[PDB]
Amino acid sequence: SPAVKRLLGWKDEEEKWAEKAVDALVKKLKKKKGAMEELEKALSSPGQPSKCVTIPRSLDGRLQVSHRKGLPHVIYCRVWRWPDLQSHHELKPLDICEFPFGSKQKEVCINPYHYKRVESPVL
Amino acid sequence: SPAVKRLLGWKDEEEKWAEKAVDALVKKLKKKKGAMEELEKALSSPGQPSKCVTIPRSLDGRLQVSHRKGLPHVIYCRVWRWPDLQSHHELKPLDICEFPFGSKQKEVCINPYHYKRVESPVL
DNA sequence: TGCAGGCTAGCCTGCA
DNA sequence: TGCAGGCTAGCCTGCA
Ligand SMILES: [Zn+2]
Ligand SMILES: [Zn+2]
Repeated sequence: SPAVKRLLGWKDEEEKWAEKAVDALVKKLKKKKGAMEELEKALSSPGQPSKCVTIPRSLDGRLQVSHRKGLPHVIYCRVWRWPDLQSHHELKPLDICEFPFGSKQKEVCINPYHYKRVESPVL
Repeated sequence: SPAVKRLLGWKDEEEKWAEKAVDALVKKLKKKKGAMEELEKALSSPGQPSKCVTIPRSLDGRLQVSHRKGLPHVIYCRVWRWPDLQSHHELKPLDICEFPFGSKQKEVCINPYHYKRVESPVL
């Protein structure tokens, strides 16, 4: 799929993994009208007020891509912002963000610009 | 698990696959009392009238073991009788067999002695 | 007890 | 349209 490569370029085994992660996000957001465009116009315009780009959330919270489970919001900020993003602990959400991680909504925002990075508040 | 090796010996990538198949059959039959013993006393006594050793059946019919889907009754006769067993077509069941493959029962007999081999009736 | 990971039934897709 | 296969949410387990 060219849309996967198209969105990927706007950012080894991790190189491969992010392709397989973006391919599943594209197959997810394709089903919802005006969503893959909304994510495109959000990874290109950085400071401008963006809307929510949301995939369904699991009972667990974790999203599995290519045999690796992990948090969806962490996974996409890891691709489109900080590959060294160690955990959900290093990611607070924006007030503009309607469906954040840690809300129990059956929709979760995968938008890497809807979450600002922080210093870990543990120990 | 030693019970897996214990049952396996009563019969490359196929060598590995049959271990992973017998490990899942053992974890399945362990849960049901007097079942793993019933399968042991059936792969050793060949001609003697054996009882049913049954695992639950899927909506599909297929059993997945180590990334490979396939028919449970085919899978176990492939381990404990004919590794060249090409398909369910080459396997008719015994009249003594209470839960055969092709009955729509939420239990299916994995007993390799409850099914006699045949010549394919197709084309 | 939060975190990580393995296994697979169900679901979806592609194919002759 | 029977047959094969890939992807994963849910489930289960092990661990400090
Ligand atoms: Zn949002
Ligand atoms: Zn039987």
